[PDB]
Amino acid sequence: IFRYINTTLWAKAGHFNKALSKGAKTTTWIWNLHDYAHDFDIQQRSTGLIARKVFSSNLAHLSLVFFWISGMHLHGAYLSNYDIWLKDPKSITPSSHLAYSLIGQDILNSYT
Amino acid sequence: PWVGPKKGSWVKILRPESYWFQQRGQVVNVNQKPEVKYPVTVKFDSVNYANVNTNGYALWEVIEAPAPGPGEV
Amino acid sequence: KYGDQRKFAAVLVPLTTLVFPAVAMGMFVLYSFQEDAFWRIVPGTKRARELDEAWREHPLFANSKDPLDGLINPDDYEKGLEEAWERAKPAGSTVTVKDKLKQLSKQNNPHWESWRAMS
Amino acid sequence: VVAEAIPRPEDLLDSPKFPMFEGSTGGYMSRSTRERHAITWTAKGQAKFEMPTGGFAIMNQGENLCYFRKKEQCIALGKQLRKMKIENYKIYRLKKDGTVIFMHPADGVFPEKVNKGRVQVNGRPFTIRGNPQQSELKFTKYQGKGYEADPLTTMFVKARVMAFADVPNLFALPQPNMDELVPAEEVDKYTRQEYTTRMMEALKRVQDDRAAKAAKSL
Amino acid sequence: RVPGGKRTQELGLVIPMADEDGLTDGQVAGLFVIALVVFISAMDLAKTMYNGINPAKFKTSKGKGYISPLVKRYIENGF
Amino acid sequence: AKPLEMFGGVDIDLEDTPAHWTIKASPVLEPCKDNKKFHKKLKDELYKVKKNQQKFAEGSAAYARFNKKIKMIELRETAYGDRLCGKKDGLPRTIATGEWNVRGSAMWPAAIFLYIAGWIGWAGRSYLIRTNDAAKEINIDVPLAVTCMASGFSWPVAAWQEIVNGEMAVPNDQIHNGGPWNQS
Amino acid sequence: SHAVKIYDTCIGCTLCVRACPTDVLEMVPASINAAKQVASSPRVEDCVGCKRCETACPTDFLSIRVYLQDNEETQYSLGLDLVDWS
Ligand code: CLA
Ligand code: CLA
Ligand code: CLA
Ligand SMILES: CC1=C(/C=C/C(C)=C/C=C/C(C)=C/C=C/C=C(C)/C=C/C=C(C)/C=C/C2=C(C)CCCC2(C)C)C(C)(C)CCC1
Ligand SMILES: CC1=C(/C=C/C(C)=C/C=C/C(C)=C\C=C\C=C(C)\C=C\C=C(C)\C=C\C2=C(C)CCCC2(C)C)C(C)(C)CCC1
Ligand code: SF4
Ligand code: SF4
Repeated sequence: IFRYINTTLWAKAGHFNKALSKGAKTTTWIWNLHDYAHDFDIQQRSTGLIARKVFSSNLAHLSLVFFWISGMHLHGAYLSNYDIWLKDPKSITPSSHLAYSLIGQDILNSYT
Repeated sequence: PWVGPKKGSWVKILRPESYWFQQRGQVVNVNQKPEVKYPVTVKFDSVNYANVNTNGYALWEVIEAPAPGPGEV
Repeated sequence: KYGDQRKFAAVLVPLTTLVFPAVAMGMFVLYSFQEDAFWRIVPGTKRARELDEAWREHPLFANSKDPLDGLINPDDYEKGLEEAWERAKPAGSTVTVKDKLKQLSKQNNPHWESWRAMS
Repeated sequence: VVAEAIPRPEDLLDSPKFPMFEGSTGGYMSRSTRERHAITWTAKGQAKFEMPTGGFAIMNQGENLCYFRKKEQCIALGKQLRKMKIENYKIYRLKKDGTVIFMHPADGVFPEKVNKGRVQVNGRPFTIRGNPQQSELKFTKYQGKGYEADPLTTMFVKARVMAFADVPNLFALPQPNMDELVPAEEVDKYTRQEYTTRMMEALKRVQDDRAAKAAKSL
Repeated sequence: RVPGGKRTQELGLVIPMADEDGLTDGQVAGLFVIALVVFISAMDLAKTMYNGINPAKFKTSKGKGYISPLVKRYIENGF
Repeated sequence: AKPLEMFGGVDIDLEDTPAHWTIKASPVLEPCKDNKKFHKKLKDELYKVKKNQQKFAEGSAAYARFNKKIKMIELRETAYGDRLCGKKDGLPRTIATGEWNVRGSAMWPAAIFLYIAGWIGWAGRSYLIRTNDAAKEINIDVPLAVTCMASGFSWPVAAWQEIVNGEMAVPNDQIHNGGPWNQS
Repeated sequence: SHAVKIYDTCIGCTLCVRACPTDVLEMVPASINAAKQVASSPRVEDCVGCKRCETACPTDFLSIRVYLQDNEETQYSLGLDLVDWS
């Protein structure tokens, strides 16, 4: 079942669409490859693959949203002034987002 | 008696409006009928805007140029 | 007083920016429905035909539209061309200069300036 | 080929040849248009298709007949039918008077199939680049239409282009003698064939004078 | 006048107005007569440009035309 | 006769000596370490950053980072002292006269960039010449690519040796000149 | 009406004829190519000008060329539906 999950198509860009099988003869091929990436309807194989792609891509995007939520939570736990905001929310601006002191970017962080 | 360039021989295109003007391409075949106006068939590595890499040229539009070489059209 | 020129304005401004523009627009839309409307840019107008024929009636501009106009002695040109083609005629070729030129002048483009049929 | 007797669509209400179609606002606009195009065909089974004017339709097992405002809609429906292996469909243009003009399979053979008796209309016997330059045909029959020039005119202007680059060997046209020529048009000597001899001798005199003048400081 | 812009207010720039009339009505009428002449001539010129040259005049118009003696010289002097 | 007022403010050298051809002799400019505007601008920078610093706690990490920023600002002030700045702006200038021996000269960055840019272009051209295929442009031959990238260091000599030996350029009669402009 | 011209470089593809949405083009016998056929445009009065024929033509430069003439438009060349010019 899973023995067909192979990396052999990773190097073969544009495999999913039969209009890209002729090879990258022009730079339009690159843009077409990016344009047809999520167009599961027009890609090669039967309708069952369309359903599999749609559902699994939905799950992957859901994982991406969960990763974004996790990043926000870690920023709030380890890169934030949420403690003093809890103690006095009317005098402290929320801040879970710092900037590194490079190229003077230090000027972006402000007194919260 | 064969007429035109030999098969598989590189020719330089002399058609001014051709996408491959002054380029080079292998001769696929040459039609031997004297009634054919554009008998020479030439294939190219570089496709034109219609994504076509082959075209038929006249007997007076191919000059039997040498092989392209490294980094040369 | 510094005014007293407004007596001219109270007539001219309403006139030239309301009466004249409205009359001009009405006259233009009326002119749009003449058979002569825009006869210099719109194909197939009667006046264009009359002007072209009037030009053709002038003795100087009779053979002006002919792209081959200019040959002072076309018979000499044709004879020289025929002589030059005779020495270069390929083997037992049966094409003469006269019919070759006659068939090279006659093309088949029925849909060229077919708008010269209404006016 | 025999043209059918396609009646005007305003006089053939409720015909058995009409396929069952839903009917939409996309149909031909009556009360403003009188030119209608009609396409007829014979089918084998009541296969559903799509009308060019919105909405679907079901053919009849026998004859079929549809009316459209534009020939393009009829041709689109013809391609759709031909995809379903339905040949023998004919497209007619109906004039306002009711005159029936047989249009699409004009000679009875589809245009993609070679048929004897046809002649290449609007054919040009050279590569597309062989057309004469627009600048050459100014104020001639082809003022802004260099692609309409007959091949003889194209060759003539090509020869003129070849000639008018060897500047030193050209012949400057003599300046006309306005003051002493130009009598009333009734004052002519006729003798047209003698006029070309006069041309020859006058041009010979001009060329001899030019050669003599040039051979003074050259 | 209610001035706008910083410079007019901070420099006191003013726009004087003559208390007299400028031009009397007679002078304006004198200008309007020649303006009407221009107008009539311009309408005629517009008509002539719209209709263009008529080459067929030699069949109907009287006279026999004329080329000025300098125009002939300019013709035969070259181009 | 006071060229400053004659020309509406701008002043002219009025002296023709080779010693004034250097940028350092310009009367528009002045060394930054003795320019009032330079002092005022960097003092204002120090004042603003210090005023921001006092807003935070003494023992916080933000205080230490602001101390580091203050040290960086003072180092910038002392480092640009030899750089030339205008007698009215205080902002140090960049010398683009090919001087080669002044602070802030554009000759050294120009030389460095031209070398590395020629290196990049030469590596790309070498890879394209040695991979005369479209398949090798989408699926890069990484060993050959890095070989060309490393080999590109000798571009200023190899490129010239190809220019003079007829191996860089190609005659116009071998590439598509462009659209036809005539035939008839 | 536009102007659709067929040049000698035609190789009898029939693709231009098939791509035409108003039956302007047709195939005629000829002797200038291995296909013994060239295109023709006997009914350019029905040429809307979509230039699909030019898209379908595979010769190096199109053997069929459509020249747009906007000051020439007829009801057929404009694809008028709501309005009749006859
Ligand atoms: C749940 C949401 C959702 C889903 C599942 C889809 C799914 C799909 N859409 Mg779709 N779409 C959506 C929302 C969605 N869309 C919205 C909200 C719009 C309105 C803008 C569109 C507009 C749209 C069009 C116009 C088209 C599609 C198409 C498609 C299909 C192929 C997409 C593809 O391959 O693109 C591949 C993915 C990309 C090219 C992503 C590139 C990144 C985008 C274009 C730019 C974003 C910039 C970014 C936000 C800012 C950058 C930050 C900056 C600081 C640098 C696929 C079925 C195409 C199709 O053919 O359908 C069959 C098509 O033509 N969609
Ligand atoms: C370039 C020409 C020109 C222009 C743009 C104006 C513009 C103006 N004049 Mg005026 N004027 C002009 C020449 C011109 N004048 C001349 C030569 C005279 C002397 C006869 C006058 C006498 C005059 C009076 C007495 C008054 C104006 C007034 C006005 C104002 C109201 C418009 C109006 O009703 O005018 C009407 C003006 C005329 C009928 C005179 C003829 C107008 C000119 C000569 C025609 C030029 C047309 C030009 C070729 C463009 C043609 C193409 C066009 C369709 C785009 C306006 C600011 C009125 C106002 O309120 O002023 C404060 C007013 O009381 N003008
Ligand atoms: C440090 C910041 C910085 C950045 C980000 C850039 C970025 C850029 N520079 Mg650049 N430049 C900089 C500083 C910088 N420059 C400085 C300080 C100088 C000196 C004044 C230059 C001088 C410079 C020149 C002269 C050129 C660029 C070009 C370019 C662009 C092409 C990148 C490139 O080399 O591709 C990699 C290189 C290639 C793909 C091809 C090789 C081309 C380079 C120039 C090598 C030529 C060497 C040649 C033998 C000598 C040429 C002499 C004469 C023509 C100048 C790119 C946007 C080029 C550009 O914009 O072209 C449109 C260009 O011609 N730069
Ligand atoms: C660090 C530094 C340095 C170095 C630098 C460098 C080396 C850089 C490089 C850079 C680079 C290497 C860059 C690149 C860039 C690129 C780009 C930016 C691109 C762009 C593109 C575009 C822009 C596009 C265009 C177009 C086309 C495609 C065609 C058509 C037209 C158009 C225009 C659209 C130095 C030492 C000097 C100094 C200090 C600092
Ligand atoms: C000194 C100076 C200056 C001046 C400058 C100049 C004046 C320059 C010039 C320059 C020039 C006048 C140049 C020219 C050139 C020419 C040519 C002709 C070139 C060519 C090139 C090439 C050919 C390249 C090639 C290559 C390489 C080598 C590498 C990469 C790749 C490639 C292939 C691209 C200024 C004022 C700024 C300032 C001060 C300093
Ligand atoms: S598509 Fe072009 S080459 Fe093919 S038949 Fe039509 S005109 Fe000829
Ligand atoms: S432009 Fe369109 S309608 Fe006209 S001939 Fe070509 S394909 Fe047919």
